[PDB]
Amino acid sequence: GRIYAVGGYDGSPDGHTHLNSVEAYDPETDTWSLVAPMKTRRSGVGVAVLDGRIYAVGGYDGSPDGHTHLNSVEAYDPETDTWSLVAPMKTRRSGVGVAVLDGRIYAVGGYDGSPDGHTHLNSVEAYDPETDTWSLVAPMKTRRSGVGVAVLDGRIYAVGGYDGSPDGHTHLNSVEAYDPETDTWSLVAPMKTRRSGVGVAVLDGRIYAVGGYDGSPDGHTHLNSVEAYDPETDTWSLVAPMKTRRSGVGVAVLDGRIYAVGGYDGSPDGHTHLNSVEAYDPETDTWSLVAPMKTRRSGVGVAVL
Repeated sequence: GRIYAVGGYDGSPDGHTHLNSVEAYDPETDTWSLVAPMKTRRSGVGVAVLDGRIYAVGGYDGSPDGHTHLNSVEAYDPETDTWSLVAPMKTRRSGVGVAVLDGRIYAVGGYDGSPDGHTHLNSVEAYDPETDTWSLVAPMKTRRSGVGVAVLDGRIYAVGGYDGSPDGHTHLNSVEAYDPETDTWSLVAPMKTRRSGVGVAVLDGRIYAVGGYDGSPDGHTHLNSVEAYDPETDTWSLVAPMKTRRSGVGVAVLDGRIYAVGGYDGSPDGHTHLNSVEAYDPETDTWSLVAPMKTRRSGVGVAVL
């Protein structure tokens, strides 16, 4: 019943660090509270909940010492308020999308290190907690980091993202769905807007794509816009926009609302790394700010436990 905000990058003047800290939001009281920190600093981290534990998967740490792209994974036990390392992924993945499907954690895309910079990934792996092992599954058609991942009706949707490889668009409006029965990805209808660093969540049978960055020629815009996908019609439609523009935003569903947590606002004026949090109600089609986090977090992972 709480939203956990995990890691991120606090680029604000007073923080200037990739984060190991964690905080939890209680909707009854409208408070954010301390949680035990992770062992590892991680921004661009994927987070999901499985069998009563939160998993923090991969991420990035720009500090010059040690690996900057992470394959490590840790699990939070709320009963002891402790984190423990579990098996690492086969691939280091920054800006990775993570979701839970049928008792497995899926890690989708991201970027790894290359001799010339970073390599954007189409590969996907899945974690079984019982054996503590990662296995490879089919890759996506498109390489995507900063990709939003959500599960609807037994399929994983990979929404938007950033493809830094040669050829093709860089900021993605495309969407592809993974069918576990056949271990294949298939394209579905693209979004109206290209969105790298997009947050997604599923509420009442629709996928919501929240915020992001449209770096395409007519854009160069940090987005407050939001769109929703209806799988019955295979169509995307705009809904009400957020109060604040946010890329690298964490999105979670709690108590019938979508929460947009943190992120990065590159528009003029106002803070750049965000501690603010807002909640969307589909019935009234409105967004409202709630209490802010104690720490500003771009590239934050969020999950509900």
